[PDB]
Amino acid sequence: DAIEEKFRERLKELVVPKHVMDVVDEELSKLGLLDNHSSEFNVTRNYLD
Amino acid sequence: DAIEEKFRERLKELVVPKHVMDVVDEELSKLGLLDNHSSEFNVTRNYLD
Amino acid sequence: HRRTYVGAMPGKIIQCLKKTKTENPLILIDEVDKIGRGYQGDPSSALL
Repeated sequence: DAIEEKFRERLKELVVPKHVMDVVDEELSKLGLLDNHSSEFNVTRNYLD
Repeated sequence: DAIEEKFRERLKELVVPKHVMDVVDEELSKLGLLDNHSSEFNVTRNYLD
Repeated sequence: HRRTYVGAMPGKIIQCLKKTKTENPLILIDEVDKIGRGYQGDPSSALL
């Protein structure tokens, strides 16, 4: 959650659209469901950044 | 089972075809065999959702 | 996608169905004229 929360305070400053809000948040939910080791998770991690 | 139970009351309102009924039933049992923490359990969890 | 590929998520239609919560919405396909008919798999067959 460290990456997620530095990006979350990021998110807290800039006023994201609610569409993009739910997208970043559900992508964050998929980060949480995706295992850390997967290269698929590395792709979504790079995507989140 | 808590997740499957909110799912099953869900299904108790809307009337599913017996086809997809049996499919969700076998997937529900297949979920129930699956570990509470396995990555594939999270996949089938999100899928059953 | 098949759900066997890593990261697969259901096609757009299921998402609209998930959102509108009705069995009988009013889908509005847009801009049929410019659909991409390439070597990479023609969607226009998929629309049929």
